[PDB]
Amino acid sequence: CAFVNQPGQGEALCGGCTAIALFNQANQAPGFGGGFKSGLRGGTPVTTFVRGIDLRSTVLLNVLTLPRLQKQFPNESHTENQPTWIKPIKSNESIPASSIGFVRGLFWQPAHIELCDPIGIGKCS
RNA sequence: AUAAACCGACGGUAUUGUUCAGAUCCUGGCUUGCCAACAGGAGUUCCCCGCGCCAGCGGGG
Ligand SMILES: [Zn+2]
Repeated sequence: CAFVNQPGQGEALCGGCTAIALFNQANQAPGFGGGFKSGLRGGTPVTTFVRGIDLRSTVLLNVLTLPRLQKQFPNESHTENQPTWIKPIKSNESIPASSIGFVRGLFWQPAHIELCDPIGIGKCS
């Protein structure tokens, strides 16, 4: 990578593309190895999205309707439905799959990271 | 001056040892190459040297 790639692409990043970077790292990226875990699907899951003429239409096409949403995710439950940052994960915890809310699952991040304090105005790398 | 630029897939290695292709076998029998025929007209025989020259005679190669 150091040999073949352009440097300074991670020098400075906008809030948007850092949110995107974070979500991507949480979902489709395989890092960081070591004492770091990926989830919930696993390492390098493949995403399949229906596409439309427009972004709006695309996002809406990939949304689950309320009855089917309820069907795929049986709310039964003892299910906590708060995100990783709202209600944190407990270390070494044994979490049953069915106990995860459809909210907690979609925005699940096991990375356990904080964004350092921002800086001023400039071009995003 | 291009997903470009700068840019080895690299180093190490017997395919080795043993082994008759052997024994039997006539290519045999029959066939004219025959018919015709002056070699004679011609003195050119290429190079030098000596002596002759209506002639030619010699000496070398
Ligand atoms: Zn940016």
